[PDB]
Amino acid sequence: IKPVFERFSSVIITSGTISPLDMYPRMLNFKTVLQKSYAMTLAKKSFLPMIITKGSDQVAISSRFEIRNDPSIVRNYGSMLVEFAKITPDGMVVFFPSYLYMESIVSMWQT
Amino acid sequence: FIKGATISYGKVKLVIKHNRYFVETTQADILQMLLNDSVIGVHSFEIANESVEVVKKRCQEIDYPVLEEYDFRNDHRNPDLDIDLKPSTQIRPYQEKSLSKMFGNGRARSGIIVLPCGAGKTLVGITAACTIKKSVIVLCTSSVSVMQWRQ
Amino acid sequence: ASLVASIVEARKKRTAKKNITPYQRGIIRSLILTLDCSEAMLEKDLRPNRHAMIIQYAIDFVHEFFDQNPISQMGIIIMRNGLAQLVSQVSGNPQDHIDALKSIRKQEPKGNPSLQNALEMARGLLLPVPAHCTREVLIVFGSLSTTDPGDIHQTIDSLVSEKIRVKVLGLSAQVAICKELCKATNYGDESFYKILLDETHLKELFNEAVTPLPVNKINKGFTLVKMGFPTRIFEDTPTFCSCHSKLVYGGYFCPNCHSKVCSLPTVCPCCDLMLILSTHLARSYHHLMPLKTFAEVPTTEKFRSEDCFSCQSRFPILLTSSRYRCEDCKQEFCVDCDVFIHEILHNCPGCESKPV
Ligand SMILES: Nc1ncnc2c1ncn2[C@@H]1O[C@H](COP(=O)(O)OP(=O)(O)O)[C@@H](O)[C@H]1O
Ligand code: BEF
Ligand SMILES: [Zn+2]
Ligand SMILES: [Zn+2]
Ligand SMILES: [Zn+2]
Ligand SMILES: [Zn+2]
Repeated sequence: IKPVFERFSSVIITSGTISPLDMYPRMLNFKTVLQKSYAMTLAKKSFLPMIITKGSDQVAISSRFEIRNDPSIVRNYGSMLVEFAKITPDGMVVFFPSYLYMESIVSMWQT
Repeated sequence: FIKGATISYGKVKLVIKHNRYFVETTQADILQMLLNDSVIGVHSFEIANESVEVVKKRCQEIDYPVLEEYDFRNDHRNPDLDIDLKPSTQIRPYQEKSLSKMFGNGRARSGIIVLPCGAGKTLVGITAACTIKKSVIVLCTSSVSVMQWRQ
Repeated sequence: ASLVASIVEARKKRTAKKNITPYQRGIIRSLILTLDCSEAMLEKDLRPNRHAMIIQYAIDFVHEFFDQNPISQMGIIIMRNGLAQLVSQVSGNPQDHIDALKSIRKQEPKGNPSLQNALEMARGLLLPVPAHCTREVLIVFGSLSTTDPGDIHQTIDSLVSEKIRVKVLGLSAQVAICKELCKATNYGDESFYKILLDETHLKELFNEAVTPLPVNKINKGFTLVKMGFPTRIFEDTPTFCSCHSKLVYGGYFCPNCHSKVCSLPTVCPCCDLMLILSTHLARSYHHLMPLKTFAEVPTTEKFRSEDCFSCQSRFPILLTSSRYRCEDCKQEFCVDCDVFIHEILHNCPGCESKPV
């Protein structure tokens, strides 16, 4: 990327989830005149970000690779998938850390 | 009525070390009171193990009663046991409420727990042992109960 | 401030009522009430259950619908086991629909819902309807998923081509098809898809649907409908009825063929001529000449009288004037009368009292 930042004078780097902004100048050797992130001024809350640390049984849930075939975690994630699918009106997207972890866990749910 | 008895708690602590009972106080002013008591006999002094039931009853009569608080977090001399409730366990709402009243301040308090017959008084004792993670002893006033208690 | 808090809330409530204009409305209506009876309706969010409350409110809706729309007809459909079940033919008899709903109240709901099946049945049931009537479909949807045999999009296009109108009342959340069905079927309007927020709010939604819907300017159809006014006759001996063929004391005599009928308003079984009474049309008059909303009088000016013109209730002295005046006749009214004059009555006493 060094030739790009030298051949061109003005370059704009924009994205929806580019944070923290201080790291990119460190990783890629370039300087910026200004770097900021805008916060949406939505009158009414439109998205509900929440974090789940344990299942309905109060047991911690994690996607650690070493315990992928964990009977307790698989059920907890399986319960989460089913319960959410019951209330989601139209569409639901599930993102897994890696294909192999998804490939193994999906097989566990099938059985 | 409330003023007289509500100010007594929280001035004298009883501690145990190497099977030796020490009446520990965090202020030096208490020495002029306890040591001068007719029945009795940061400063800490030893006391007979069998005499605990006597001083404790005396402590009720005198202004200041004693509280039995154990700082298991900072107690490293006593060996620890690694035991935790399995995922299949489900703590009922009332069980959590009882524990909160005991660990509200953060230091384990010795006391009594009253629950309906069959409500799970066994599990109440199990939770206390599991969370403390130290050597524990269980007394059950029966033989059939001991067998089922273990199971 | 607590008393003022109620006053300002009333002003905010009155804000919506300020904008009232005589929109053209189709008095003659043909409604197809669709109720969802599926596994998703067994939840306990509505006590005792969704099915029980919906049926109970359905009976109330039937009573209210025919009370204010005497010259309208209604039909009831239900979705069960992924199929559309017909429980009442389109008719002008309120008792028939209520009886059918009562029987439905016993059977437990099960299976999955099928909107396409329900809409297809509604389309067929509304095919034999005069062009001068307004075709409306009230769907009560509770499930978040739809299982259908064919393409729902094609049915929606067919519904638009047939000039049908669909109103959907949800229970849990928004459904993409319901929004599209309520949008494409209502000329892009997005106010015909409503989701209840609590038990009480559901009552208002059902009551709101009673009022005739306004007609679109481009969808303008003008025609003359032939009708008759039978004269009630009292007979000394019972005679057979032309509708049910049973012994009845008496009935109204049709002026076109003299055939007698049991109850009104109904289409004559012989000449197929709609028979009505003068009262039946009179009720729908308020929808044609709505009474202009009263505007609160500011406390800055001087009031006319200390008591209400129509009820002679002394206006409390108490910050905010407790008086509402009518622009047409300039007569102050208390808060109580305005609600009564705009919900029970539909004529301003002050305007009538003024001579000309
Ligand atoms: N959290 C729990 N989950 C399942 N069973 C429980 C639970 N708590 C208590 N029980 C059951 O309650 C019964 C009585 O327990 P026990 O400790 O003997 O009660 P108590 O000593 O209060 O009479 C036993 O069958 C025990 O397994
Ligand atoms: F109260 Be139990 F039966 F020990
Ligand atoms: Zn009859
Ligand atoms: Zn006739
Ligand atoms: Zn009045
Ligand atoms: Zn008036």
